[PDB]
Amino acid sequence: LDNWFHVHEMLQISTFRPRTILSFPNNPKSILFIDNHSGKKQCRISLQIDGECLKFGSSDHLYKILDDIDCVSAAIIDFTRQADHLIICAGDKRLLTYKILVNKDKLSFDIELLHQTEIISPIHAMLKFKNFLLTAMGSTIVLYGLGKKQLLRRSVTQTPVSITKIVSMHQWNYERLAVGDIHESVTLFIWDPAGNVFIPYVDDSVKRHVTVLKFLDEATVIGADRYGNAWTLRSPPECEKIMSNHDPSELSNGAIKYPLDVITLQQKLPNTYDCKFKFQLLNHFFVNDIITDFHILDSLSNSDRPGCIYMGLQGTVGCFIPLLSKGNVFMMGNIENIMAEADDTFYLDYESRKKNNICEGSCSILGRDHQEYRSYYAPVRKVIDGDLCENFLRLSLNEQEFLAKNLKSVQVEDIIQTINEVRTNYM
Amino acid sequence: AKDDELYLYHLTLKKQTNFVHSCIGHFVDLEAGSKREQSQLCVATETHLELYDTADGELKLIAKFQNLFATITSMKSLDLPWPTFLALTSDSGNLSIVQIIMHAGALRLKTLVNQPLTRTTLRRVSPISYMEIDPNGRCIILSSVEQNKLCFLVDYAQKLRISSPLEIIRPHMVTLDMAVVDVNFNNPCFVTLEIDNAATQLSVHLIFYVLELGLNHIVKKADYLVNPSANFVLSLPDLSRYNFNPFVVIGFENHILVKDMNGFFSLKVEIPKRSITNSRHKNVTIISGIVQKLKNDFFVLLQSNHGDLFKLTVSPDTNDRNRPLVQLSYFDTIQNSHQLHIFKNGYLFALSEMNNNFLFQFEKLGVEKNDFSNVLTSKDPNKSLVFEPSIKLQNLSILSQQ
Amino acid sequence: KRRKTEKPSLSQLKSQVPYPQIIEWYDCDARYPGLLASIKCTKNVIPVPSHWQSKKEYLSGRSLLGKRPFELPDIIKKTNIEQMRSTLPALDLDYKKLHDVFFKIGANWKPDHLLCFGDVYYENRNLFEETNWKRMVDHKRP
Amino acid sequence: SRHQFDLIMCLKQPGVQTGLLCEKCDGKCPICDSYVRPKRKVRVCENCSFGKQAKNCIICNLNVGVNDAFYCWECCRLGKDKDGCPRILNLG
Amino acid sequence: AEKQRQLKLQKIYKQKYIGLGDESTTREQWQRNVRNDTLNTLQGHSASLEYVSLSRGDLSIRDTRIHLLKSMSPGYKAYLREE
Amino acid sequence: EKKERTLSMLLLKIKNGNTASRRTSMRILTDKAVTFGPEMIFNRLLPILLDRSLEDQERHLMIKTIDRVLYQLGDLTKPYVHKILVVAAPLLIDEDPMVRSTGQEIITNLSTVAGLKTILTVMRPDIENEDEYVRNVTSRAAAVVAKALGVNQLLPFINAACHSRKSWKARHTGIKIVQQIGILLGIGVLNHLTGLMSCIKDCLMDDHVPVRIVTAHTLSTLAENSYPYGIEVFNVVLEPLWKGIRSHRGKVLSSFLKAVGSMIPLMDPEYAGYYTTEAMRIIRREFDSPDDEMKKTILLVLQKCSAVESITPKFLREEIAPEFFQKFWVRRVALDRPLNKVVTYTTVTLAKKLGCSYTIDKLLTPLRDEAEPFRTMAVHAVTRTVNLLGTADLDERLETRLIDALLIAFQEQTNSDSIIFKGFGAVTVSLDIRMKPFLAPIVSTILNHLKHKTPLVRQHAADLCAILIPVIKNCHEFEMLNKLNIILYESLGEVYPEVLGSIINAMYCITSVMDLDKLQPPINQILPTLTPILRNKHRKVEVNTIKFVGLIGKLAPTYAPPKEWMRICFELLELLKSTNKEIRRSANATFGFIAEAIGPHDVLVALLNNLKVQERQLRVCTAVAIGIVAKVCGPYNVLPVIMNEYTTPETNVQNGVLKAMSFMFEYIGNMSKDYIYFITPLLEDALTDRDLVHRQTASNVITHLALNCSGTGHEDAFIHLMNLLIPNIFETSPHAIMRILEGLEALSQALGPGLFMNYIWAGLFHPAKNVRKAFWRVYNNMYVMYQDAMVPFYPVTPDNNEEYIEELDLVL
RNA sequence: GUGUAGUAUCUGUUCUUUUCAGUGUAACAACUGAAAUGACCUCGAGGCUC
RNA sequence: UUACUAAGUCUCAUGUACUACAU
Repeated sequence: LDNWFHVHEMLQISTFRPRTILSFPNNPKSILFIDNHSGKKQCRISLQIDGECLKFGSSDHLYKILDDIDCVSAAIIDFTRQADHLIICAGDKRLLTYKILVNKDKLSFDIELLHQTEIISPIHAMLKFKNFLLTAMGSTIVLYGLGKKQLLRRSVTQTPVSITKIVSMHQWNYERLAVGDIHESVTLFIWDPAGNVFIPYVDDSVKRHVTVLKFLDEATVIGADRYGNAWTLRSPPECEKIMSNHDPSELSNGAIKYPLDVITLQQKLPNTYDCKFKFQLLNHFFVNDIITDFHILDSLSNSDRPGCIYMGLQGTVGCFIPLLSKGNVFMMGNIENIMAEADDTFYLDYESRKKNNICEGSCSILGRDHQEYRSYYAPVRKVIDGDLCENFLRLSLNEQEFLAKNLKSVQVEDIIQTINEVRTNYM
Repeated sequence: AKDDELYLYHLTLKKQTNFVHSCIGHFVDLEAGSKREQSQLCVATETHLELYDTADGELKLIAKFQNLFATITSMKSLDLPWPTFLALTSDSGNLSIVQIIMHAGALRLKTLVNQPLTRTTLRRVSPISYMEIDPNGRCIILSSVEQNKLCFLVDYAQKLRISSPLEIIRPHMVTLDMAVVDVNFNNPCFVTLEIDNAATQLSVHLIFYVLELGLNHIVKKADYLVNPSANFVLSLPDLSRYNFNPFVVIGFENHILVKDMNGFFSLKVEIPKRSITNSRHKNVTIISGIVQKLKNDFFVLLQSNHGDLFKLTVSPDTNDRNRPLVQLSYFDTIQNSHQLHIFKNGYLFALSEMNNNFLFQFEKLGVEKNDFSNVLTSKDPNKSLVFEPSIKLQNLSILSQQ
Repeated sequence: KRRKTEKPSLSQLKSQVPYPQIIEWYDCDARYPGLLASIKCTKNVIPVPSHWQSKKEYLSGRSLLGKRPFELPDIIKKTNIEQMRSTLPALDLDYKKLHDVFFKIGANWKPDHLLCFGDVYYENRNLFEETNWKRMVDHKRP
Repeated sequence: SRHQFDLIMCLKQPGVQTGLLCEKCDGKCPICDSYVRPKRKVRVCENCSFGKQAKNCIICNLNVGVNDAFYCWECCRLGKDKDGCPRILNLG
Repeated sequence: AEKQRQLKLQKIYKQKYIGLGDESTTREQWQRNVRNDTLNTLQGHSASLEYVSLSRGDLSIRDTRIHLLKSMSPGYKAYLREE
Repeated sequence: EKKERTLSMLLLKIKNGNTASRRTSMRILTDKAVTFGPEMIFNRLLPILLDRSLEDQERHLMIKTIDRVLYQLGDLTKPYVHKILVVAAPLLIDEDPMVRSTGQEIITNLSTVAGLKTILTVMRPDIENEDEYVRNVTSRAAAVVAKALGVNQLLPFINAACHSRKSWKARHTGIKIVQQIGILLGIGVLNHLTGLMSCIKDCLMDDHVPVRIVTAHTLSTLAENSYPYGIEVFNVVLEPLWKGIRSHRGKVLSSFLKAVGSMIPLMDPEYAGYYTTEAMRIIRREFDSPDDEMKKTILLVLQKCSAVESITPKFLREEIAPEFFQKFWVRRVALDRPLNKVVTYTTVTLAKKLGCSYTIDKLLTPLRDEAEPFRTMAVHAVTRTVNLLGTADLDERLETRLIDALLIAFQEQTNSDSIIFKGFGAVTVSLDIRMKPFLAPIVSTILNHLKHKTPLVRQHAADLCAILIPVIKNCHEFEMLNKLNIILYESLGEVYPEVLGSIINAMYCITSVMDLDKLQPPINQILPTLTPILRNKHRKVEVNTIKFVGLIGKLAPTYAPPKEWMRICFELLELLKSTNKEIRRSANATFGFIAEAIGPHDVLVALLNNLKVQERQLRVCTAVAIGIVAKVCGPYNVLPVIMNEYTTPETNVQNGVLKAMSFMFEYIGNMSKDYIYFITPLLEDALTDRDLVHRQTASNVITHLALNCSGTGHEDAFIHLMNLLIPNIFETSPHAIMRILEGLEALSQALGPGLFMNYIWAGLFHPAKNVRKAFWRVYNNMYVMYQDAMVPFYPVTPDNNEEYIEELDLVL
């Protein structure tokens, strides 16, 4: 319960501080690493597949050095199914294209510089769109194709006025996008072929600073905050009906019939409702770390319930498991409610026995309530925190049986059963 | 209609690894019927908390304690004239003094007294984020980054007793780097660097405070204005052999000072510099100082942003008079470490804010004060020494890494 | 005097604004108009309800005279206490019935209207007609 | 107080001491005067304790209290629990 | 009487919690409170502090922390200008 | 400088006047004492408090003023040292602890004002006071001056001035000051323990017996202050203390035993046995004390030795049990109150070590004796031993003897001896399952004590029956139930309220132990008989009757006609807000079972109909009954009928509905989460209603509802509820404004600041000078509860403000 | 089925020195100060009028 | 085919509730 992992890795300090990590779409797991130099701008690229790394060409070195290239952001792309290119964005504001080679029983990685392209923005975020590079300028989203001697702008989409910069963004099956901001929050776009443009169809409710963002689904989005909020949003069914029943080409121009309220919100509140829909908050949570990477895994160690696991910056990995049925979240919710004020229950018992004849923060060891701490920035909505219910396992049998008496429901033993059920069955 | 209402189950699989706080006390006595040894350490990252022992010269997981569900904004152990239990301040403002106990078949963390302060949030008025305890354990002091400072007078009895808070409130003075000076039981004295919030110019001025056990309040003693470049304060224990007058070490960026309480002695010693000075070169600073004293020899270790680990000793300058001198030298350095401790054993625990916490035993102890070559003195405050770093790692020897 | 006459024109203020149509004539006397335009015209902010500058204490409404006293949510109206106790100008009930109405029958139940992110209720507004409206856009089709 | 307006509070950093309330005022959260689900015992600054005045009811300021005052769960979440030293200095 | 108490509690809450906009507050006075609290939390959470340290690229993290502390006072801009 | 005399009138302003107007005088005098003249200032300040008219608060104010003057006039307080020393000395020896504390504080302030040399030159020549009271006052003054000006700061001067051989006066005053300092400091004698013993050891072998007694008293005080640990310095005089136990005579041996009694518990485990064996030669031999000063000292020494872990229980049973039983365990102290307390405490402390059975089979005679005076103390000691040890060490013959003694003491209760009444319940509890074989003895005892028809006798009998009711009636007998119930309901009209309350408590205990129709009094008869009893205005009588009516409907919820239960509930509904909280708790504890037995619909309809009657002086309690009747199955049975009562057009009724909704929500923390949605259409017409009252109380609903439902995920409903509130922010009046503020603050927790912020922001500044003043209230409360929570939500951009923050745009 | 003091709320009614300047107000409102007298022209409006 | 807004202040009367206070 404490570890749940093993870490496979004089004084040793490397001058190169790592930057990002990449993986090829076609190869199921082949992981390419990109670092930086602290000093004169310099980079290295180290590819590993299967057990340990790779050699570079016939050279002894297992890594590649790139002089004068620094990487603000980088992503790998395959323009054709048989060719693999790498993408660097220099702080010089220049877009650098590369080519990856696997030698295969001579096996080695061979990187090859292709083109040079000047960029207006720093390019904080980019990803793979179909056949294309989908990149975000500071203001605007450019979709680059593959040209020769350099890469070309296939399409450009001007952002709504609200978006200053794009920290991160993600796609859903090439049809949809969710675009994040520094200041403002996620805004979802749809690619319209023959319109050659992404159309925003939904805004977000509040201001949230989004570091990393993913899709669980078509209609829902995961996002984290610079300040440590882990949230998930969902497009309203009023919007899902419209986009399910209509083609994207009619959104920007053409006839789409919106209920009376939406338009009245357009002339009444043009600033908020400019995107004509709003994300109803679906899940909200606070993890005191800053989440670096979300990943949605269809199964965790063959488990049925697909989870989403995140690694935080200060370091952590945690998961959000969707609970099937209800009485799962009913029992879990009741256990969390128990452990929430459990310190207060101990204090009131200890108080009554003093009336007939241990401080208040005894069981929590600290004054913070659970709902208060986990609420913090914004109240947790549907998320029940299992990290609390896990503390029920360590308490002595006297304390546990003292707590579970508040329930007409099952005994402490079945409680512990349901608690320990999550790590076993759900992953 | 089916309610969407996604129900997520949060789990922390691996717990936050950036260790922001540490304490040197001896908490639990385990596996030994009767044993008392000061060698042990408890380290905390916000929520997550861990307790390590060494005693073998190699660090050991003791127990990973239950999740506290708060942000621990400072942690310091207290030793009173007994089992040494750690004082812990976090969000909610509560000053929570906790003792690590053995209950049932595991080690559980018991709380003794939690005192309500400020409100529940991470705040500037919140008297947290700056905390220290009297090295004799007579009183605990919390402060705020800006508004106010509170100091409790801790007393032990059949049940622990926390005295009423002692308040000092300076409205516009933003506090940074609380450092408490040890005392002989005379009176507790703590030192801060106050930067004025509302001013036309940037002014960073050190201020001394002597809490008076007789009058039961904190007293502003010496307000010394120093350059805005100031970084941190460290406490020089006595200087009883040389000439109640505490002396502090103020780390600046490109040079070090030490200052008297009475302002009689202000010594500037320029901090040496690397040979390469690769690309972007800051005026640097020293991030972490620490003090150690044995056999009349007390040296302090102060590390720069590059990780360069330095020492200071004091010389009387017998020729002139008996007066303090300040002597820098060079060590094995290390990577940047947030905080440093030393056991009663020769083991020096380096807590790195960067990646990994690792423990040492020092043998060479560094170059002798006799050499004029590599050592700098307070004789001439204007001077510069260039040095090439040493990866040979002569002085310090890594024992355990985490 | 001089500060009152120092004010820039509201149209001079419009150019600083990305969404100029929200700014109004009274923003000219905003003590910090360049700032207030940025805040008021920021993305998700919801402008102050306009019943200020009226002295009517926010409800003089003639429409308030004609508002219905109350209507039970139909799920609760199923409980039949409407007939048991006459509120308009004893009834033994079952615990299982009432409990199931709130939980078994009414767990998924939610009020039909509610309101949205920036919905603000002005005096003359009445939600009920808009409820029958939204429900009607639903039922009736060409 | 929540109801009587002219009653003035203390609002200093609370000490270790616990405020007393009389059996007549028993059960009230000293801020909201609520009888439901009390949580944490009130703590007052040392300046409100000292001599005989320590025995007074922190609520009605007159009678000598036996019982300890607790904050409710609504004030403990509203944070008024930690606001400061509740006491009524003026009789009202 | 009631409003008159709200004035005293305005003085007390303003004293404890520093900036609280009462009725008329200059944008210089209030924005200073904004900057002070934002920096306060950036340096206050070891999390966001670790974050700003890397994104900024400083050699040590305490450089970022004490930077924010210094950045709280207005004159620190001119101070950087004089370096 | 005659205006300083008017400052005394200003002192009257500090005494007679307002709190701020009084503190202003002190704040001004703090910066004016240096420019007022030390002589006249002291001559006007000292007599002001020296007069007998110095009240408690007046004394505190005068002490604070004198402390401020001393802090201002530090060196000027030197010439006035002869004044305060003559004034603060008697006040430090006052009767009340507050007076002595104020005197000690004034003495410490005067000492800290000047130097230690001034205090030495003042207290040194004051030893010429031949009066014992004056000498003790001077010694206490010197001790107080040393306790604040540094113990070692005055230690050498005192040791050099007292180590001479002038006369017995100085030799006695030295030990007196030492003991006074050790008593005033307390636990602060650890470091100065040996430093003081080095100067106090000169009296352990002193020639004069008075100096030896003073040294012994000082050593005992130091050992008590530095106890229990730290007996290292005690070894410096441990040898004489252990030797002179059987060496001195009269006062000397008494002082030696008094010092050894304190030194024994602080001693180690090895030398403790030797010290006890050396002191027993003069302790056990002189156990019979001619006076009280020797007897009390011997009792305290025996108690301290029993507390020590050195002398085991075997040595106590061998050499301590027979002497303690012969010279002490007897009825020879049937009238000495102090002796009756000391011997009882010593016996209770020693019984835990020597075994309860060793004394339970040896104290069955003092209680059964005809002497009620010694019998009271014997019963008290027996009850204390039974409560300390319990019931393990209880032999069959010993148990029979104890039962016989208790029965004889209860029967021979010629006086009002509550000791036997308190010990009977303890003995019955110690009996446990053994009380069943001993049933008829206690049964006949209770019958003879109940049928006596005496007021106090019947009260004591009812109390003892209620104490030992669950032990006897619950023994599975089914034979004494009728004999108890026939006599219980007999004396139902007792004029004495205490006897009536005792009878009600006994009947409640019987109904808790007995069942239906196992209880002797019929339910259909006890119910109508107890019905008018609840209408009585007696505090204890009504408190017992409420619990009796509640327990009547415990196991058997029926036993009644529905009309009778409805009438009882309507009668008890007016007592749900009584002055005594016990009645308020009992009413709620009984009404729950009453409503569970009667029925949900009937009770709900009755409460709803009762809303219009009983106008708003006690009406709200009825609402509490609605909220008290909706706690057995939750608020899903009360709420629907409430909503109809809101459908009623009447204003006052709608108000009572909304408030009843507030309270029913604050009483349920986790329940309202499922009920929130059914509320919002009701608050739809509430918040929209024109009446500031309905808007007020509806906001009060949103307070509790939002606080306890916050974080459940209903924010979308909370968004609605708020959207209706925002327009009410500008509403004036104190009640409306504070209810709405609290409501919005509750919404801050359920929504989170971000949206609540968004409103506050778009209204934050504004030109209107009114809108601004209004919203900055909400933003003040928001800044109070949340700061970091609002940090991400500040709508601040580089074009919005000049400096902005350069570090927010950093992306890695 | 009464009297003393006092309050709130409808409705009816009506438009207070023509102007200037200041305070005030979101702008009003309101408040604070003073005062033109005479001549002429076109259809209450208007005057680089004297 | 009419593209949706009127009462306010003062004065002197009428309409209706109410609050302390006394038989």
